[PDB]
Amino acid sequence: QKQPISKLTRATPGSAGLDLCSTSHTVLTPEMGPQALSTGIYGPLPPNTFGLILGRSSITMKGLQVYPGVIDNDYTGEIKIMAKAVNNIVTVSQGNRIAQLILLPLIETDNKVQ
Amino acid sequence: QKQPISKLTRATPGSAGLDLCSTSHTVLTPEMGPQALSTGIYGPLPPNTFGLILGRSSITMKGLQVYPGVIDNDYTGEIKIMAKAVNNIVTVSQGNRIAQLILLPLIETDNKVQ
Amino acid sequence: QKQPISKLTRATPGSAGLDLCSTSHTVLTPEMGPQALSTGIYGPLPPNTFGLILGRSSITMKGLQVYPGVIDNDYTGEIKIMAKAVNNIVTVSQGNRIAQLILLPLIETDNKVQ
Ligand SMILES: O=c1ccn([C@H]2C[C@H](O)[C@@H](COP(=O)(O)NP(=O)(O)OP(=O)(O)O)O2)c(=O)[nH]1
Ligand SMILES: O=c1ccn([C@H]2C[C@H](O)[C@@H](COP(=O)(O)NP(=O)(O)OP(=O)(O)O)O2)c(=O)[nH]1
Ligand SMILES: O=c1ccn([C@H]2C[C@H](O)[C@@H](COP(=O)(O)NP(=O)(O)OP(=O)(O)O)O2)c(=O)[nH]1
Ligand SMILES: [Mg+2]
Ligand SMILES: [Mg+2]
Ligand SMILES: [Mg+2]
Repeated sequence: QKQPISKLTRATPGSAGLDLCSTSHTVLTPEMGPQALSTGIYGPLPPNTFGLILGRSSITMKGLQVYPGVIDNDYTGEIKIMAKAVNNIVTVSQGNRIAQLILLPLIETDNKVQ
Repeated sequence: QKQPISKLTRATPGSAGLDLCSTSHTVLTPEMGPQALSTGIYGPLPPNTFGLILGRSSITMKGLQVYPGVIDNDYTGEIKIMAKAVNNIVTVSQGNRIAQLILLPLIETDNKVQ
Repeated sequence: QKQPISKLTRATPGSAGLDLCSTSHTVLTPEMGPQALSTGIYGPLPPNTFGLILGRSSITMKGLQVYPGVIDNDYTGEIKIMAKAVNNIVTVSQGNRIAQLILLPLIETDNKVQ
C-alpha cells in the first residue's frame, strides 16, 4: 500500500464486483455495532464513475452485514468496509474476501455544489 | 420453473425494479439471522448488465430487511432473496412481493480476472 | 416545500450523492425498528433515471442504519429516509444530513408492466 483500485481482481469475467479483503484479523460481536475494516486499497475511481461497496452473498449469509457504502469519484482515502456482526460472533481472517466494489456511471446534474 | 428474469413484471411503467416473490411460506424471527428465500427465478441477465436485489420499501417498513445482493451478468443459478426479521416475527406468504431486481450497466475495466 | 430534487446539493463536485436532511428532530431506539424520516423533498427524477437512497458513511458509523431505498423515475411523493438505530439510542437533529440520493440510469426492458 497504498494500493489503487486497479490492483483489485474479479472472481470471474462476468462478476459485477471487484473483491475487497481486510488487511487485519478482526473479531466482531453484535454489541459492537458498525466497524470500519481496513483494506489498504485507495480511491480515486475511473473518470465518470463512482463506487458502491456491498457485501458478498456468502459472507452476508454467515452473519456479517456490510453496510452499503458510496465511494465518490474523487475520493483519495482508503476504501473501508463498514461491517456489523448481525447475530453471532463473526471472525474475519486476514485476506478473506469480505465485500465487493461495484463501479457505476456518475450522472451529471445541475445541482449546486454548495 | 426454472423461470428466467424475462418473466418478472414491473409494478408500473416507471418502476425501477422487477418484483420478486418467495415461492414458499416462510416465518422469520430476529434470532434466525439471514435466510435465503427461494424465488424460482434464474439468471442470466441481459448483455452488459448486472443486477441488484433490494427490498421493497413497504416490506422494509414492516420489519423485513433485504440485504442488498449483487447478481452477476452470467449467474445462471436461482436468484435468492437474503432476508432478516429486524425486530419482530415476520411472516412471508407464498406469492407476496418481497424484493425487487434492479438492472444496472456493467462497466468493463482492465482489472485482472484472477 | 414541496421542494424538488433540483434543490438538493452535493458536498463537493465529485460527490456521487445528493444530500438529504430530516425536516424533524427525531430520536430512534433499536426496539423501534424502521422509521420513515420526512425530508420535504419530492420526486420525480430526471428522464431515464431512477434513484437510490443510501446512508452517509459517517452516519452509518454513528449507529444509524439507512435501509437502501429505490426511488422510481415517476415517483411524485415525498422522498423519505428509512432508518433504524442499530445498537444505541440515536438522535437526529433537524437539518442534519442523514442520507444521500444517488441517480442511476434506468434501463428499459421488455418485462411486462402487469
Ligand atoms: O463503505 C464506505 C463508504 C464511504 N467510504 C468513503 C469513500 C467516500 O467517498 C467517502 C464519503 O462517503 P459518504 O458521502 O457516504 N460519507 P459522509 O457523507 O459521511 O462524508 P462526506 O461529508 O465527506 O461526503 O467515504 C468508504 O471508504 N467506505
Ligand atoms: O441476494 C443475492 C445475492 C447474490 N446472489 C447470487 C447471484 C450472484 O451472481 C451470486 C454471487 O454473489 P456474490 O459475488 O455477492 N457472492 P460471493 O462473493 O459469496 O460468491 P462468488 O465467490 O461466487 O462470487 O450469488 C443471489 O442469488 N442473491
Ligand atoms: O427509501 C425509500 C424507498 C422508496 N421510497 C418511495 C419512492 C419509490 O418510488 C416508492 C416505492 O418504492 P418501492 O417499489 O421500493 N416500494 P413498494 O414496492 O413497497 O411500493 P410500490 O408497490 O408502490 O412499488 O417509495 C422512498 O421515499 N424512500
Ligand atoms: Mg463474489
Ligand atoms: Mg415497488
Ligand atoms: Mg457525503
